[PDB]
Amino acid sequence: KTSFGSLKDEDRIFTNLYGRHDWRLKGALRRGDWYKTKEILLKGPDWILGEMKTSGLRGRGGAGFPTGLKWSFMNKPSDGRPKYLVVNADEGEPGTCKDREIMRHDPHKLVEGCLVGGRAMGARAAYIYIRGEFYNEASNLQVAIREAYEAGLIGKNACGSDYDFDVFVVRGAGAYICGEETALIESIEGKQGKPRLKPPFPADVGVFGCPTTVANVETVAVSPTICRRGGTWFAGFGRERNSGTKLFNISGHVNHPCTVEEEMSVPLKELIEKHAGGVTGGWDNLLAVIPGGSSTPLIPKSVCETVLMDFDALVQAQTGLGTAAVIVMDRSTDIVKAIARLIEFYKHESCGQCTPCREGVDWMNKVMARFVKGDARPAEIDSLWEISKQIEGHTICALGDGAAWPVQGLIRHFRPELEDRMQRFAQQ
Amino acid sequence: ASATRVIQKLRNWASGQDLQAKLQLRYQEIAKRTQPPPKLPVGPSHKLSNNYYCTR
Ligand SMILES: Cc1cc2nc3c(=O)[nH]c(=O)nc-3n(C[C@H](O)[C@H](O)[C@H](O)COP(=O)(O)O)c2cc1C
Ligand code: SF4
Repeated sequence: KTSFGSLKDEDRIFTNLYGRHDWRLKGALRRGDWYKTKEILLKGPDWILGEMKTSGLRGRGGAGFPTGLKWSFMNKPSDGRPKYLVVNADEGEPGTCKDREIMRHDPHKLVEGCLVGGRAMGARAAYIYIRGEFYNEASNLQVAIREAYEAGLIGKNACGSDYDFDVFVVRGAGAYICGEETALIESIEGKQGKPRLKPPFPADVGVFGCPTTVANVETVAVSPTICRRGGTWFAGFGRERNSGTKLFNISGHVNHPCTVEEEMSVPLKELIEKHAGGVTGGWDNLLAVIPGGSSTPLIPKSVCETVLMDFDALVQAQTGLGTAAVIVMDRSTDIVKAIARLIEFYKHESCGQCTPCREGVDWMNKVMARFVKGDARPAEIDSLWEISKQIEGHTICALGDGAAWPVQGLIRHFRPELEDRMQRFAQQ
Repeated sequence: ASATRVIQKLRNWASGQDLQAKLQLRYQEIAKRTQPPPKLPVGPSHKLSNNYYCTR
């Protein structure tokens, strides 16, 4: 129960995450899919949510929320309306490739996850919203749905079970904000990809004005094998409050950037040394890390050597776990240039219906470009901090928070660099 | 200033105190009427940070 960060292929939950065996039914049916799903469905909804709550599965999207507590919000019976299971695959955050590499190379896991999660809730059908640049991945997923329908696993009698289900595939048009809980819903409904206020929560009035439970791809893809193997098996991996396996993307300034499944609460130094062989120039050359995709602040190398890859640990580290896409710097890098690029990204991808992210994101883009050039004075860094704290909680969605947190991480750990650039520009 | 040095003595005597040093009329001892540009300071509350009107 300590220093536990590496596991074996018996427990690999995405066994074909490298396209080495197959992705169709004849080859995913051999890796342990659709085995006893009929029995799982005939068991009941309460049993699946019990497996969920016992597994301690937190949300494998950005926000880590305990499922079971989440999916149980619409266990309640029908008010003469349908119910739906929307799956989030608008993999728009930087560093994130895990939903891509499950979508291709393992779609039947996701389909079984949709079906089991719907029977855990109630759901006439599902709507797998997928990114628009993911055309071929969506085509592979549609072939998988075709194969499942033809095989007798979805439709009128899904795996027997006297439970009828459908798995639709919606296809976005190139927005990052549509990965929100409710912006996804609005774009499905056929409007601008603009979030909603929350309340009303999607579990009472959601897509088409009907209840929903949004869920990441891997959050549902890991559910049926959790029911087939048990939550205690799944809770053994990770701490008491941070549990499970986890897909890990490792990006930038390292010898072998890859996507890897690994045990939660693994140390990040183990993560980069074992997998994705050590950073360019070795540990001598590291400057900083961004464990989340881009909506999480930096690490100045003082607290990445002895810090675990978890929600609670990184929260204690004044950071956070998101999609667990690690990005790495190597002391060859204008860091202000990087965070200014991230803020340019957040500016491009802002929807614009709530004023803080509509204005302050462009404030901070201009200010950080100015810092990159160095045409400011050190009395503006505290001002930038104040703009961040204004944007933080006074927005609708969490994109303002995601555009504020990197700036905070930079000011909190690399303020002498900004000061150096300012005095350089001043003296010249 | 133009007091011929003997009327000067007359007036300083009759009044009883030297007034050629403290004259009523201004000749060259005063500010020239064109002056260089200033640059006024700027007071507090231009702090650029930690300056919320709610606090003051
Ligand atoms: C701007 C923004 C973008 C997001 N993009 C994604 C995304 O691309 N994929 C994803 O799974 N979640 C994304 N989220 C978080 C979703 O709300 C979350 O995935 C969804 O609610 C499922 O929650 P879960 O992780 O508990 O299953 C995004 C949130 C915000 C604010
Ligand atoms: S924070 Fe930005 S993306 Fe989110 S609702 Fe406001 S304007 Fe739209």
